[PDB]
Order: sequence, then structure tokens, then C-alpha cells
Amino acid sequence: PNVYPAAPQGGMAALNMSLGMVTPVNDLRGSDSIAYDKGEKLLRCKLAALYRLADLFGWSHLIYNHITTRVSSEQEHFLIVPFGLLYSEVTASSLVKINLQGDVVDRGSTNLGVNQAGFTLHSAVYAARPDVKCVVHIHTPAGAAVSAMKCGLLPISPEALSLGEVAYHDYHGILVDEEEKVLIQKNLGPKSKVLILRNHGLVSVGESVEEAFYYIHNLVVACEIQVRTLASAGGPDNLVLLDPGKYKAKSRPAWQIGEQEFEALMRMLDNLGYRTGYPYRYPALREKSK
Amino acid sequence: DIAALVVDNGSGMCKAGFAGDDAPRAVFPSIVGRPRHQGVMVGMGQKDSYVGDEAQSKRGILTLKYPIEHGIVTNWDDMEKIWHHTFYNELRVAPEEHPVLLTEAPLNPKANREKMTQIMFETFNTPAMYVAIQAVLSLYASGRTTGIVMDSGDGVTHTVPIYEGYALPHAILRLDLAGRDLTDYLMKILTERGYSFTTTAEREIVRDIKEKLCYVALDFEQEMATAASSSSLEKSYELPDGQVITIGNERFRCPEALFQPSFLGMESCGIHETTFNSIMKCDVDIRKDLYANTVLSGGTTMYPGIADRMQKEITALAPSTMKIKIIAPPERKYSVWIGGSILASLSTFQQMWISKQEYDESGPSIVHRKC
Amino acid sequence: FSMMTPINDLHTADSLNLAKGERLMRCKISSVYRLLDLYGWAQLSDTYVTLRVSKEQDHFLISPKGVSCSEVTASSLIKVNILGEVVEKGSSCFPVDTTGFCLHSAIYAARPDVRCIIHLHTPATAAVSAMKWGLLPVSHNALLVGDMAYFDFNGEMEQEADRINLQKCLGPTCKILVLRNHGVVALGDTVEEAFYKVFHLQAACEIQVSALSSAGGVENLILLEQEKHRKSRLGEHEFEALMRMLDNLGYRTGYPYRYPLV
Amino acid sequence: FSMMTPINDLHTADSLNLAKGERLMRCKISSVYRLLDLYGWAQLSDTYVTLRVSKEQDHFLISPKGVSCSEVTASSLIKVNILGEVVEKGSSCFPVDTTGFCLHSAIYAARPDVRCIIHLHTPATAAVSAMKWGLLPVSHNALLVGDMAYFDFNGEMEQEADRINLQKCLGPTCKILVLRNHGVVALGDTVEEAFYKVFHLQAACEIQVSALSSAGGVENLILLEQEKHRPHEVGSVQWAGSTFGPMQKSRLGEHEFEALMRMLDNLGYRTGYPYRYPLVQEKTKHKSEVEIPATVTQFVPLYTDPQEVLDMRNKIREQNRQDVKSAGPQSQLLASVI
Ligand SMILES: Nc1ncnc2c1ncn2[C@@H]1O[C@H](COP(=O)(O)OP(=O)(O)O)[C@@H](O)[C@H]1O
Repeated sequence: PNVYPAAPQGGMAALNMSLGMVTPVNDLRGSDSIAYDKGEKLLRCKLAALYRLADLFGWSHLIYNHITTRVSSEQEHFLIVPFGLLYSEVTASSLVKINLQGDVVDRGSTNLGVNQAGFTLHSAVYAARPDVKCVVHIHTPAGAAVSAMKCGLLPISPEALSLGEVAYHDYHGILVDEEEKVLIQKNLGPKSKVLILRNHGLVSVGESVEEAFYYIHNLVVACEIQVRTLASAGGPDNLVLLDPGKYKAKSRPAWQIGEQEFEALMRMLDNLGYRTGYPYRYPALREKSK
Repeated sequence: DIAALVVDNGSGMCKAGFAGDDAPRAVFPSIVGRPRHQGVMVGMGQKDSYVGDEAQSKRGILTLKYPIEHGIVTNWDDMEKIWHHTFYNELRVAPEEHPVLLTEAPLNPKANREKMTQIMFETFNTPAMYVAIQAVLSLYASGRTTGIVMDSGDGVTHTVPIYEGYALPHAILRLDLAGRDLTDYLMKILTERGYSFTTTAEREIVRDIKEKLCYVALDFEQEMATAASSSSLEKSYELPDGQVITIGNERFRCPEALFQPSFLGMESCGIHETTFNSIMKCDVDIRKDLYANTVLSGGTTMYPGIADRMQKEITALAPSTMKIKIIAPPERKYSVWIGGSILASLSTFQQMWISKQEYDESGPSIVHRKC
Repeated sequence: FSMMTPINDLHTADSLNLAKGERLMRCKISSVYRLLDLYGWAQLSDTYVTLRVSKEQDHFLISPKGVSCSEVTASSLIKVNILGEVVEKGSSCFPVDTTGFCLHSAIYAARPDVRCIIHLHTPATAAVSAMKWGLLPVSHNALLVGDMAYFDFNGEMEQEADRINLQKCLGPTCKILVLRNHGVVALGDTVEEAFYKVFHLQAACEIQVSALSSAGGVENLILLEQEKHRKSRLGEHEFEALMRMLDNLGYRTGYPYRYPLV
Repeated sequence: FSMMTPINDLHTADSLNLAKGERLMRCKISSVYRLLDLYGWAQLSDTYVTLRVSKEQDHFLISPKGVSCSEVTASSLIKVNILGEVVEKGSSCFPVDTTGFCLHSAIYAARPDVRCIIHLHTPATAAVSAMKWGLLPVSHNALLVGDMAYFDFNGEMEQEADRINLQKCLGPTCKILVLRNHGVVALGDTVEEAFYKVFHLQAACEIQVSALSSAGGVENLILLEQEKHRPHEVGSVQWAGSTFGPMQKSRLGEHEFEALMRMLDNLGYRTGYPYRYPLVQEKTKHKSEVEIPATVTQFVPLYTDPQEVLDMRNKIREQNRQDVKSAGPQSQLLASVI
């Protein structure tokens, strides 16, 4: 079966599994990896797998949003999806390595170009913080609902309180270059790994891909909690609130942060047959046996 | 009220009756007799040839020959004589007023159907006639549309499976092991007792003996041991001349050639193995129903104990999880005609009749177009 | 298990007559219908998408009645005139009914520049159209939609007064028409424009209904104003990308790409 | 594309020390994890479902950390003591973390009646728990939920004061514990009853969320009260089964669990759950008058030469040609007299 049968409301996910069957993401082979770096080869795997995983959960809105990662092997480089190709068809070799200013370092496997306007915000965030290596910008249907609301995010769920401090950026939407960039830069100071745009969507930064995915998934879950909680009562009927610092104090060779859920989802993606090629801390579900 | 006619033909028996009736009107053997002795008696009744029930009365002065053997006609003129006797002497109805329904074996040469259709339109001016499969009509007489049927006549034995009213042509199995060959074998094994039968009338006498005093053994070796060690399995037949013979051991020996053809030396397998192979040739999904519905047809399957032995032999070859049951209607001799009496009575069957006028532009091959 | 249905099968028939680039553009409509089935927006037969063939002699393409959106092919479309009478029926053995085409015919009689019309009955747009506030500028996609006019709907366009009311309600320049208690209608110069506008409109409607159910008050939401907002193809890249997956998956679409891609 | 995973690999692995009843308990408690995965209420393990093995020795079945609900098998689950130390480890190579078990232990020290615990983190249940009001009796499912207790949860259950406060406020006879801003906890004597209550809470939570979203205010919902009538839900599950005797008597969640578990067995999930009510498909029976009942319920030696026979007849025919005179054999009695 080239195409899986479609649910009444889940056809796009079924096509995502079908395209996972048809086109593997580990496009790099032994002969096809000539004149290519090792760390970049490792990072393209994670980035392409993240693009493939983003469309499955529904956090993909055509080609308007982008997910960027930073490789600090050379002086100055970044990776991004080419413009004009959706999330469900992204492979490791099809990703484009570009400069901070948007200059295309190498064309890559694909022929299509790169959008500078989408990369402007990512460039602003990357130039603002040197420690940030991954930026994920998504637009879920509940996230723009909570973002356009006056009060903003509320400490209603432990997922919301796991985010800690959150930054807010007002949507003026004039997008004239450098001064928009500097408003982005000093509207998000030190730390504050989660940024909320008032109308465009949600964005999370992270030192690694796994940590950024964990933060954005916590933000999405907390948003889904917050919408249903505040829909019933929106004011003097006091929904139960927790102190952030005080509940955080009571919340309180080891496994790294964010790798557990990411590796479990890689176990999904390999069980289906996407052939992700993600490096596994524990490649076997069960023990050694024979 | 014009009603169709159902005429069932088999080697040794011809039946005929009006459609929609419970009983056929005429049943008589398909025999043709010609005088053999010097006829010297001026002024009294002599004829060139005797046919039907009248010929069987005068077996002493006649040579009796069958026009059909193994479901294939040998002399068409004798077949015309039998058909004329059936249409005129037995039913006393005009053949050109009522439609007639005819039956035949499933696997047969090309020329038989064409010659039969040509004779039936040209000689008798039949306005409409149709050809049907015998075993399919027997299954319709049982009243189930699915199952595998075994029809064993005096000409040939055949098992066909029918699923949802369709008989699969690839799964049809035909074995040339009939009751006339059993009669010949019974004559050969009665030779060793001291009684000798050679003429054709003596063959009919041996056939009557077989019909009256034969049965099927459940266990062959145990019945041989019982018959050798005791005289309980002995019956006496009383010949038409007053002589008395003792059938003795041979009663279960003649029908056992149905299950083991090595007695006759035939290469083919037994009848139960033939039914099992015919079931094997079908698809798996329907096999359950083929093991669930099996009916027996034909006069050869009237031997006592045929159903128990058939069920045991099929269960031996069947898987252990399968359920085997055998259906044996008491009127299994005349099932086929009964099915014909069903098939002509339906309101959708009047369009199934072959048109007389359409045959004029089509020709003798028209049945292959319509049947 | 029947396999997926090919979208372009007009080569198999080779009996219907063709005019100009119809061999291409028929397929476009089929793609749009398939796209609806990929989004769960509509899976039951209705007059959703109609297309004008040429600027002259007023020929239009509509979907046959009783055919679900998954089974629409290129050769199954129905060609009618402005009056709705069948001119060239498609290769679909179904009875024909054109009572739902009349509103689209009125819109076509209003604007000669309007070519493609998209109508949807999804819960978000129906809730927004039933709402007296209409579409609110509380999302980025709502600003991307543009400006729309609101029209009270009785349900039938056979009356002349309702027709002239529709022309004086639509105005000279408008691309989105909101029918009260019935939904939204997207107008486009091409199929790409109509698809892009209706997709952004539904995204904006979902955001608006979610935020308005969450807050419980209109003044609880922040309000954006139009002052900040106020080759050369608005919406061909997105539809071409969806076309690229459709061709890579196995759908035998006849769309020619603008660039040689890989 | 192979999402089937065998849920009972105890016989295949043969590398574990099982207790008197582990063979049934492990499959029974992995089945509910699979059902939680299929309903989509939870996909990433936060130690949702815990089981108690025996009353004489307090051992508890918990899921290993870092294992998704799709990957849960019966042999992969581990058993721990009430303190939290590992007694016997499953056949899963993962670091052991029993941090989330302690709250479940806070249930086990209080009530000896409860045996299985399910914790829910679904958006609807968390919306109802975070709501100022509780589960409002506005639906039939909420009436079938029954009485319930609310408690404030603050992330730790390790000091003695929080544990004794929870055990005091939980009460002697309560089945549902609502943790504020965290979700719901269902207590069960049996796994089927607790899964039944989990399903009814999820349905009632979704109903309440939709209802309070639809109408601004509680007074518009014209809610009924459970207390005024005080029914005993008598007369439910009237049965007219043919194989067994017709009785009203059934447990709270057996009949719903049997069908789900037979669903799981049909595809190929090799579960070891014993069905209390056996099921047989048989072909239907006929009572048409057409149907007829069935009648019953060396001679030649193996090594020889034809050329020998030909040479023998040639030897005889040669004597015929020669015509040599020779008398016949004579008796020995006549040989004596000569
Ligand atoms: N009562 C009976 N018991 C045993 N065998 C019988 C009996 N009647 C007929 N037969 C056998 O069946 C044969 C007749 O079969 P029949 O049904 O006439 O075949 P068809 O009609 O197909 O020619 C006879 O040769 C005879 O040996």
C-alpha cells in the first residue's frame, strides 16, 4: 500500500506516514557523504527528523514558519529548510546551510531558494544570545488564541510553571529591518527561553534540539490546559493559582534534559519506518538476551 | 393450459412427466430388443423391434441392447425410437404443442448437445426446449443452493460442487464407475459359486439380484472374517424358473468395488477419494460449506449402509476440526426429475426457453449460446 | 481494498469536447476538491467550488450532485451555462441538479473579474458567520484576509430583488463575502487566490472562536488596527508545494510547475 | 508499520522470578496501559497506573521510566516495595526512577481496600480540577461518577505532614481524588472498576468543559442534584443470556472490559486475560421445511530367468529332434529284484 487509509479527520497525518514510507530522511549514504563534515551530518539528521515530527502533531502551517539550528564548527553558519517545500517532505540532504545575514553558503540537494524575511527573526534571536543553538517557531491553533488575549499566560499547570520566566513581544508588524531586529533583541534579554508573539505565534529557544522541543511541547500542553481552564471562568471566579517560585521550590552521568521524550518519539518514528537514523543512547528496548 | 414436459434420460432408465407435478407419469428402462429366434406363427402379433417396458417382458426371445453407455449415446436411431415411444405411447401428448426439458451429463463431447438439439427441433417440432445439468437439478431438489453433490447413475459417476447456484467447471470430477460395471463384476464373482449367467436377460436377472440382496460393509476385513467363520450372512434368491441360489459371501463384495477399484483393476481412485479431491480443488473459504452440505443422488447410492461408510471415509481424509455430515433423501433415485419439475415451474423461466424462431437464424449451436 | 483514485482520467474517455486550456484547468478544480478532503472541511456533496471557463459565452464548471469530495475526478465535472442548463455533461451516470448553482451564478453576474468561488460549511466559519461581530482583527491571518462585506441570507436567489440587493451589497471591490447564518464565500482571480484566501480565513476564524470562547468578552481581547498595515503572484507557491506532494505520492495531476525544481 | 507488540512475552523470555499471581496481574495491568494509549489520553509515561500485588507482602507493580505506553509489555514492568526500593527488575534496559511512585504509596498506606490506582493528566480532567467548582452534576456520566474528594497538591509527597494530611482528608469511603491543578486519581478494588470510573470521569470532564464553554454562568445549566433522589442504581444490566442463567448480578466494570479485551485479542495481541464469559461463533440454524436432517450424528519367484525357460525348452526339443530311446523311471522295489 503506497497510501494508508485516511481517518475522517486525520487524512494529512496519514499522508505524512505515507511520505515517510516513500522517502526516507537519512538520504546521506556512504558514497553520498563525500566532502561533508561529521558534526553537520549528525545535526542534519536531528533537524530533518524534527521537521518530519512537527507535521505529525499538527504544528505546521504551510511554509510560513521555520525551525533553525546553529552549528558552531566554523565561525558563522546556520541550517534552515528551503523555501517552498513543506514539512512532511524534508530530508537530511535537502536542508540548506546559510549565513547569519541570509547568504546561501551552499545550494544543497534542492534548487529552490531561501526566504530572508522568515530568517530575519531567527537571525535576530541568534545574534541576541550566543548560547542559543536551536530556535523553534510554531503556530498551533490554541497558541494564537492565548497569545492575542490581554492577560497572557497564567500559572495554571505544572507545564506552565516548568517554563519559568516567559518573554512577550508586541505585534507591531511593520517589519522594517534593523530596528525591528533590535526590538526583538532587547525585548528578549538574558534567559527566558520561551517567547510569545501577541498574534504571530509561539517560539522557543534552546541550547540543544531536544531541550527546545521539550520546552515547546511543555508550552503547547500548558496552552491547551489554559484555554480550557479560562474558557469556563475568566475573572472573579478564582481559578486556583500556584506561586511560581514556591511551587518550583517544592517541585525540585545522569540522563540529559529533554532527551527522554525525544528518544521515545524517535522510537515511534523508527517503529513506523521513517528510518530516522537518530543516534540512540539505548538502541534496544529490552536487554541483551542472546 | 400448456405445461412443460420434463424428460430425464440415463443409461438404463427414462422418466417423463408434466412440469409442476409431484410424480413423473412414465418410468421405464431404456432398452431396445430385437427378436433372435425363428418366428413361425402366421397371423399373430410380431414386430420388428420392441422398446421400453414391453421389451423387458419378452426377454426370452429378444436380444436387449442399450443405446446409451457411460452417458454417451452410441446409436441415435434407437434414441429416436425411445423418444417417440415416450412422447406417444406413454404420455399420449403431442410433442409440438408443449415445451420439453432435457438433462445430460456435465462433461460431455461437443457433438452430443448439437445433435440432441437438432433432433429435438427437427423431428418433433418442439416450440421450446432447454438443456440442464442433472446434478444441479438434484441439488435444487434437495432445496439448498450450495454444497457438493454426488450423482452416480448406471452410466457414469460424477461429483460437482455448487456454490451460490454456480457449479465450478474446474472442480467437477467424473469417474467411469457405474452400476452396470458392478453388475458385470457381480456376474464374474457369481461364476465361481457354480452359477453361470451369459446372456443379456441373465444380466437383467443379475441386476435384479444386486438390487435385492446387496449391502455395504462398514469394515471390509471384519465382514470377511464374519462371513468366513459363520453362515449368518447367507440369503436365498429364487430364480424365475424355480431354481434357488444362495448369494452367500458375495453380497458385500460387489458394491465394495465402488470404494476400491483395484478389484476391477481401474487406475482411478475411490468415489470418496474423488469427492475429497473435488472438495480440495475449490477455494478454502467455501470448503466449510462443502463439508457441511453433501447430498447423495442416483440409484447406485441406494445400497444399505452407503451413508455411514461414506461419512466415515470422508472423515478419515478430512481435517480433525472439520465437521462431516451426509444428507441422503429417501427419494434420491428421482431427485433430478424433481429438480426439473421445480425449474420449469418458475415465472422467470419462461424467458429462459430457447425460441423456435431464433434457432432458424442461429442453428444447432444455439444452446451453447443460451446454456 | 480499493486503491486511491487517480485525479486526471480525461485521457481515458477522449469523447468530451475541449476548449482552449480546459485540459489543464479542469484538473485544477479536482485538486481543490481533493484538498478539501485532506483538511476535513467537507466530505459530503454540495456546490462548493465553481469555475468560469472563459470570459466569453459564460461557461462554468460545477461538481455533480451526490458525489463525495474524495471521488471527484477530472472527467466527472459538469459544464453548464449561466442559467444552469447542462451544456456538456460529464462522464458520471448520476441525475443532474443545479439548484445550488444559482447563488454562484448571481455572484458571477455581478463581477466579471471574479473567476473562482469557494464556499465552505465548517463549524468555525459557520460560528463566525452566525456571530454578529463577524471576523475580528484579533489574529495575524485575519489581517492577511483583507476586508469583507456582510450580507443577510434568506436561502434562495430566484428573486430579482435579492439579486440586485446582492450586487449593491457586494460593492465594486471586494474579495470575501460573509453570508449570515450560512458561512463565508471566497472570491479569487485564480484558484490559487481563492484557496489561499479561504485557508487563511478559516485559520483566522478558528483563532477567533477559540480566543473568544476563552476570554468570554470582546474587550478582554486586544484589538489591532488597520493603520500599521495600511513574480508578483500572491498564492502560487503554497498550492505548487501541495501539488509537489500530490505528484510525489502518486496522484497523477497534470499541473505544470513554474520552475524545473530538482 | 508494525505497531503490534506482544503483550505477554513471559513464556518467551523465561528470565524472571514471578510470584503466585504475576502471570495474570502483569497482563491485566499492561492491558490498561494499552487502552490508555489507544484512547490517546496519555502517550508519555508519567507513572500513571500502579497495581498492588499481594496483601501479605506489600509489593507493587509500576511502569519503568522512559517507556512509552505503546512499548509497554507485561514482562517490562517492575515491582517495588512500599518504601521505593526495587525488589525485582523487568527485562528493560533503562535507569530506574521511582520518584512518582511515592504519591501512589500515599494511597496504599491509608486504604487496604484499594488495589489499583490510575492518575490522569488529560486536558479536560486538568481543566475540571483547576476549575473553581468541581465536577458539576450536569450530565448522566457525572451522576455515574459518584462522590469525590478535593485536595490541594504542591508537587511533593515525601514529608510526613503532607502524607498524613492526604490520608486524613481522603476519608474512609471515597473512590475519586481530585488533585487541584494536577488532575484526577481513580481508586479501584479491581482493574475493571477503576478503568470504568476513569472512562466516566473523562466523559463527564469533557461534557462539563463543553457545557461551561457554551453558557456563561452556572445558573444557565439548570443542573440536577444527585443527593435529592439518592438512587442505588438498581435494575441495571438486565440479562437474558442463553448459555448461563439470567441474573442481574455483575461487577461494576467487567462487561465493558471483556469486550475491549476481546477486541485486543482479535488482532493478535497475545493477552493472557481469562474471560469469565466464553464466546463461540456458530453458523445459524434453519427451520425451513425444505431442509432434510442428516442421517447420522507372488506366484513366480523373485529371481528367475526367461532365458532359463527358453534354454530348457531348447534342451527338450533337441532330444525330440535326436529321438534317443530311453526308458522311464523304475521303482526301487523293482530295483531290488534285479
Ligand atoms: N433399490 C435399489 N438398490 C440398489 N441399487 C439400485 C436400486 N435401484 C436401482 N439400483 C441401481 O441403480 C441403477 C439405476 O440408476 P439410475 O438412477 O437409473 O441412473 P440414471 O437414471 O442416471 O441412468 C441400476 O443399474 C441399479 O444397479
